[PDB]
Amino acid sequence: GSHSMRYFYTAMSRPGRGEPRFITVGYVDDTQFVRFDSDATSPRMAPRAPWIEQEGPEYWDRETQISKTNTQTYRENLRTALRYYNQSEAGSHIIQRMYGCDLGPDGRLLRGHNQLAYDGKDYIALNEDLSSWTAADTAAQITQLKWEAARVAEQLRAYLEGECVEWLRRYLENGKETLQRADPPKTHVTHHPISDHEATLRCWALGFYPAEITLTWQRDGEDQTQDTELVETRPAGDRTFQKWAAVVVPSGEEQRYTCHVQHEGLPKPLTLRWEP
Amino acid sequence: SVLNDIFSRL
Amino acid sequence: IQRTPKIQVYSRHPAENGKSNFLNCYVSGFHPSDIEVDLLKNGERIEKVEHSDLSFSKDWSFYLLYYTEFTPTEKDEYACRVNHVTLSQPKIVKWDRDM
Ligand code: NA
Ligand code: NA
Repeated sequence: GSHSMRYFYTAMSRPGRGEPRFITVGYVDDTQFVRFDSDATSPRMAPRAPWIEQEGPEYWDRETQISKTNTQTYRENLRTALRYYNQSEAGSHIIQRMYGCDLGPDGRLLRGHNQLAYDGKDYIALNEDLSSWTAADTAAQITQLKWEAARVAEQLRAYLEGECVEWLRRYLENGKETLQRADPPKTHVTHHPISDHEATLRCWALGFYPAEITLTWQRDGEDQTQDTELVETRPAGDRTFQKWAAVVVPSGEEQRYTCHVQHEGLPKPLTLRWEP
Repeated sequence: SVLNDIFSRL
Repeated sequence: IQRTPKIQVYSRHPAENGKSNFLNCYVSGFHPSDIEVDLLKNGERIEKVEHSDLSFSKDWSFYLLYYTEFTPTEKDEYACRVNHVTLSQPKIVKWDRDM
């Protein structure tokens, strides 16, 4: 299947409560595999998945040294952001960054990413060409000028097309029993009377990996999107995910409704119904 | 493996 | 601009009374990242609840999973209690094994 690697950086100021906390987390698809936290007793890049534990001490030293440098860089960036938005030193603010690469089924690069947000709003993004930028506001335009002058996009392009892809392929091979295994959803329909007049049909998908899934209801073959309650996909705690979709149906009309499931762990899309 | 940024100052 | 958390309370596996399980409280969609989460058993805070590492979604909002081992019964009541800068008072969501 297709696969992605992402690194996520977050820097959170907290005036009066020390220096801003800096965290880094790395993911392959929906599997976290490394974490750094400046609030840890001894900050290190640390393993979070068994297949990364075999990287040698030089790997962990480099990831740690870069993350400690980034702690300082992003604390400086938070000070710069106050100046860019005319904000005082009294409030708490957050910078977030994501970057990484997406591979297709053949293991070739589909596209790369590098984007930032400030206080939860988009700030700047590398365009899909990996050569130009989109700035969200006049503050980000200032950063864009700096990054054009410093040829930042060229450095990100070389990383995203090169090292990012090469390390992701290595991780995929070392974790091939899990990273390269899709677990299909276990599906079933439950029935919950509301009144004498109506009942809820709830279509469950359980135990699936990765998280991406499509779960819908039809009545007489017509999509019921606007009448379906669809919860956010949610982690079970065992690496897998859960989701359900529910419709309210008149008593005795249950066989007019069908639940439809698509997941990459399934050879073909599934249709199911309430089975009394 | 993380990127070693040459320039990432806002 | 701030974003209030979504909250789901649920079990790792379909609940069967008497069988050991895991109770989950998933908080998501919130910004900024500071958040307070308790799991409750009959109204009282459960100690030593663990939680995942903070991360965030494509729309930059944060999410966390709080979880603890539990053995569901017919009568014991479980809930998750959440506080965030966007909430006047803590919000309590009760565990319902059908959701
Ligand atoms: Na704000
Ligand atoms: Na509050």
